[PDB]
Amino acid sequence: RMKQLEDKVEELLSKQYHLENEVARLKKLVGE
Amino acid sequence: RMKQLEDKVEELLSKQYHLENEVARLKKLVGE
Amino acid sequence: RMKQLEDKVEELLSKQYHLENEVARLKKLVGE
Repeated sequence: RMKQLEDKVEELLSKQYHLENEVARLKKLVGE
Repeated sequence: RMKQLEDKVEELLSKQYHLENEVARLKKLVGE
Repeated sequence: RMKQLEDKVEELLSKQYHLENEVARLKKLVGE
C-alpha cells in the first residue's frame, strides 16, 4: 500500500517538473 | 484512507496523461 | 510517512491545477 503509492508519486512528481519546464519553454516561443 | 489516496493518484494519473498529450501536440503545432 | 504522502499529493494537485491553467490559455492564445 504505502510503498506502491510512494513509488507512483515520485514518478508523477518527476513528470510534473519536466512538464512545467516544457510549458515554460512553450510560453517563451509563442510570446510573452 | 489508502483507497482514498489511490483515488486521488488515480485522478492525477489521468489528468497528467491528457496534459502531456496537449503539451506535446502544442509543441508540434507551434514550432520555430 | 502518511503526512508526507498526503503533503506530496498536494504539491502534485497544486501544480497540476496551475499547469492546466497555463496550457488552457496558450491553447486559446494559439487558436488551438
